[PDB]
Amino acid sequence: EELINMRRYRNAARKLIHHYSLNSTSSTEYKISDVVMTMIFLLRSEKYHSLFKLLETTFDDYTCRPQMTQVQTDTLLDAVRSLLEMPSTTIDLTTVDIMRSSFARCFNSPIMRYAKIVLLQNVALQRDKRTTLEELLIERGEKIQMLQPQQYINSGTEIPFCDDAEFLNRLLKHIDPYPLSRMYYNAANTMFYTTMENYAVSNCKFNIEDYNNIFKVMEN
Amino acid sequence: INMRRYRNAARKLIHHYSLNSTSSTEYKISDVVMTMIFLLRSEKYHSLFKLLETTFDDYTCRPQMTQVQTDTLLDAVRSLLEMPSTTIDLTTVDIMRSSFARCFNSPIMRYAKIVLLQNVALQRDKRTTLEELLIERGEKIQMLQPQQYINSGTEIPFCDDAEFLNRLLKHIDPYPLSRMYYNAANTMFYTTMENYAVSNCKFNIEDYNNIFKVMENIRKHS
Amino acid sequence: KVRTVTEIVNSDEKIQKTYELAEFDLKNLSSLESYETLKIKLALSKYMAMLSTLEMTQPLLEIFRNKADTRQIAAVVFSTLAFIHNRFHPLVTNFTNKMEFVVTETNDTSIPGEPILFTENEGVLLCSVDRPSIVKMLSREFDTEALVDFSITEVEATQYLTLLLTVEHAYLHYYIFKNYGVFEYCKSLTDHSLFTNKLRSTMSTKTSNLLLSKFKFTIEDFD
Amino acid sequence: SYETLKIKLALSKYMAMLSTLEMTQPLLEIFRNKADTRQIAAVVFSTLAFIHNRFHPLVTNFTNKMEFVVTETNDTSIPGEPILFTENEGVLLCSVDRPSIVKMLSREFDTESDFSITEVEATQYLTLLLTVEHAYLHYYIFKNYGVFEYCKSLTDHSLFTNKLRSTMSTKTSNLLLSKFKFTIE
Repeated sequence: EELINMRRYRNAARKLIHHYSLNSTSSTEYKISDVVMTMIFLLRSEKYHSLFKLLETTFDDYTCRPQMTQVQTDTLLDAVRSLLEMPSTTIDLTTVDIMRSSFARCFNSPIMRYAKIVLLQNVALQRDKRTTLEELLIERGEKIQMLQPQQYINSGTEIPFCDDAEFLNRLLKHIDPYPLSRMYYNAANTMFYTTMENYAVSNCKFNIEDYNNIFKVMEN
Repeated sequence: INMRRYRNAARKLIHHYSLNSTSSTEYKISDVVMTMIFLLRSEKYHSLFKLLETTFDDYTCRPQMTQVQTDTLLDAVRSLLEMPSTTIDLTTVDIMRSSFARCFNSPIMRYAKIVLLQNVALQRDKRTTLEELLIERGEKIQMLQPQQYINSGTEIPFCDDAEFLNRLLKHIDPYPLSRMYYNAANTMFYTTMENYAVSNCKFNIEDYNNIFKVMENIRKHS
Repeated sequence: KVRTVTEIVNSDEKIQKTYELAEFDLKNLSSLESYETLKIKLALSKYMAMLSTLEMTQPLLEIFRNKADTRQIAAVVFSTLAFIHNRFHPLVTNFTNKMEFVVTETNDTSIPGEPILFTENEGVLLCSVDRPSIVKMLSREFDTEALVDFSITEVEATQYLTLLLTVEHAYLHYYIFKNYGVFEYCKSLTDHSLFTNKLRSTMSTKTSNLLLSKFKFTIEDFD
Repeated sequence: SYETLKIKLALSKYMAMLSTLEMTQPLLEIFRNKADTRQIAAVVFSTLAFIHNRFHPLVTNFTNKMEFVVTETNDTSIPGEPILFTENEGVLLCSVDRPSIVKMLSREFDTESDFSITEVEATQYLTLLLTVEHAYLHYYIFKNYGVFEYCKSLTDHSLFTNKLRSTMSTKTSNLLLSKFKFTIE
């Protein structure tokens, strides 16, 4: 193209194309327009238009690619050599497949995407008012594996049988005679209310009788 | 050669860049390439293609074009977009061109380096902020009387039959309303602020974020 | 209604106490999504209800895009303001005689930022709005939904919704001004941060509408 | 009674775990914090060890091994026991609902050299130990009975309290839990 000053543009194109052999890299730098310019150069000439039209499959995997005559194939390596400088090295379908893999290492969709918002769903529970924890266990327990465990305080083996009666003495002389009953009452109240609030959150219902039996301790 | 498919793909790119489509994951390089190929093989669009080619800073030389040409080009653009229903400033398109120049000069690799920046392109601005803005505003506002008002049974219209409303309720029922907010509103608001790039007001997210700490307060007060 | 008793083995002495179901069903109701969906659905329904008395002129976007008249535009604005006010409080109104208002035509006349602008002098309360910017805002959607007897279009219902959030945002500044005069108002609208940092007094039985509690972005560039 | 004397004495000796050695005590409710798990994990672990060497007289050389996690959120909610424990191929694992512990301590309480004491403190310590007992029971049953029946007991804690008590009330006796009874109606 008049505007496209093709000589320099082809030169750059080859300067890239070489890197589709690991023998070369684009000075560790590349521009999209470089690729575009290469494709343009391919589409300016029939010998290279053939290869260009082959390479669409390299992202559209399922594209048809048929067989070719021995000469029809060697034509492509002839065009490759004509592009290339010092083509006296190995020229082969091995290099061609290296090129295909190099396109699959060039087109990896390095995203651009500009900018977008991000939203959240804070909470959710389902309408089945008497759903049960049991199935909910199935989801919950996955977090054992999903989430990182946290290391114990490796203080070394011990148990605190190390509590001789000095502070004890004045503690047991404060020993305030509080009405232990009502503290027990408050404790039980808070403890049950815990689970009541848990169920009222989770939208689940439970056997009060079974909770009673669960609590029960005294026998004989 | 499936020119048709090529176009079908290509469109979305410019569609997004021009106007902030609430679609996503538009990016791919192959799509860009096919876009360029289509433009090359579209004689009528070769003017646009050769303009968009101009992507190099030391040589930034977008040619003069007669208003005639520019209008013809915008017609072409709109038609191909199948959206004559509005027209957008050529300046927006040139800003997107500068964005594409960014992309070109950026050898972004496997890492999804989303640019995320709002477009910085613009020419001959002065740096400005709310100070300059306020100072400007007063005269430009006070120089004009408000147009008009008249009463039209103004006072406190009120609700009507709940079942009448339940009709519309049921109509509304199925839709992804929980998502609708992102699906237009928020994206459009946030993208609207290119007005700051207009006359180079340095937009800062650093207060736009305020929404976030704002929203806590309802949960604080249960 | 549920009685309970607690006892200690050493004594017959026992504590008796009762508790009431109601709060618990209340809580689960409030934790159930559909119940929550009722709120916003009712909001939109009631708003459209009020509009039903209006000379609605359903093609809302093009009505706003007309430019040939401003009476309808002004009336829509005002009515929306009243709607928000009566939302926030059950029993409110504004003096109705006249509030002659403005149309904003170009960026040079427009604030980049809050498109709805408020000013007052000599008792002349006045407001202004950039139709151009509002139109451009309305003009663009691309809901693919690929995310995870009145013929009211689902799509246009989007625009029907979207304005409300902006208008509410304005309402905030209006309230702040009306309670604290020019200086505090302008200082606050220098940087929206201050709003809630001041006005905990907003506390009320009904809430703002932005319940989907994230609106965030990549933290890169947060330099 | 002499029984109440013994009970309060037991609590008092647990007040050795209270103000335990090396333990920084910025609060008795440091669940208020979120930055450092270590202290909460430490108190939990130490309580387990104390209870274990109460319930048996001899294994002072308690194991030094554990992993822990802090449950914080409804989607991680575990209604029932706020704290959870397993052993996993010789690996002790545990999990804690800090929010639930916080709310439990939070709930207001009825009423009807120098030093001082306050009943609310004992209230907290009591509630702690009581809640720990339930987990200790499920731990104990699992510790010899297989996963199958263990999870059965998790689905219904009543079962084990109904059946496999062959360690009779004689063994139970140091479990001051039995001193308390309740009914809901």
